Amino acid sequence: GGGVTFCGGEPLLHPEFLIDILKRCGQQGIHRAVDTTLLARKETVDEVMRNCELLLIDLKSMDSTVHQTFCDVPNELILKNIRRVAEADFPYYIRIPLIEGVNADEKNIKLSAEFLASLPRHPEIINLLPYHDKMQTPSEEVQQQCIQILTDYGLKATIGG
Amino acid sequence: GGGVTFCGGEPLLHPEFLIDILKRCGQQGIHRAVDTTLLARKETVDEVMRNCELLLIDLKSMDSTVHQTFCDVPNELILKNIRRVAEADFPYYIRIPLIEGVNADEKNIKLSAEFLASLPRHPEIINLLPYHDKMQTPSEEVQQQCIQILTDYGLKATIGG
Repeated sequence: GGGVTFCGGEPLLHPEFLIDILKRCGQQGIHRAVDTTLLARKETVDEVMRNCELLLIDLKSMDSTVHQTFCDVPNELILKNIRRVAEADFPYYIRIPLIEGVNADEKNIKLSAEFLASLPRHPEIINLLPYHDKMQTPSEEVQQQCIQILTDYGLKATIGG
Repeated sequence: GGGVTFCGGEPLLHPEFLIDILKRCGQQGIHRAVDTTLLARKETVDEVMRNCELLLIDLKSMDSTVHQTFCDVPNELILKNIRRVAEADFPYYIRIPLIEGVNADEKNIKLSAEFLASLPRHPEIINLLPYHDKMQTPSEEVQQQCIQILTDYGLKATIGG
């Protein structure tokens, strides 16, 4: 059936507007997914959850320095938000844009798995999105190794959206 | 920055509502993308284009029988809509969920390329989305062969979203 998705940072800079549109979509029976990666305020995350079906959060790196370099923001808030959604027992997806040279190392993926596995509710799915365009596309071998790691920690993972 | 995306068939069953939400998002400066794959009426496609930044259309198969089997609809309208957007000189993306056993054959991809290449405006990008879950994930070799075909016809293509 599809639905509506809000992605990225910009929608979150219009939080009252976002909630209004989400409410309108709910009335029309349209499925709603919202990227809350960069949402600063916990009351807003709570209100978004009251007005959608699914949260989407990017987990680009467990290394805050890598995260700051590529996202212009540290990861402390991202991790807090993932924990908050998990503790709310609310459905969420985790997306990991997978970039050889940035975040496809065994260490990062294991730290990611350990964080997620420890949460009281796991993600519905973890989407590994191989980079296509150092920053290189991870090999098929690396991609599958990442899937295996996540699977080994009891998490559900796939390549692609 | 991200933005809002409407995907799938359901939003298109509420066309007046869709246009209203698109208008509201435009006022707030939010980028808008709309999946118009299944839009029946040309006046609605035109109105959607007046109220968004980008169209998204799925091209699952050039074989209408394959399309009917997997989508419960023939592809005649899908092809008409792609032509209409192209003739309107409006930005669009084409998505091809790429499934070994359904649509990753050289014939289908070549027919797809020939159709798209012939249009007065090409897609901004063609996203090949390999199936993960006969219906099998296409091999790395097949994926790259599909990219090469599209590239050979002068089209811009990539693996993943």
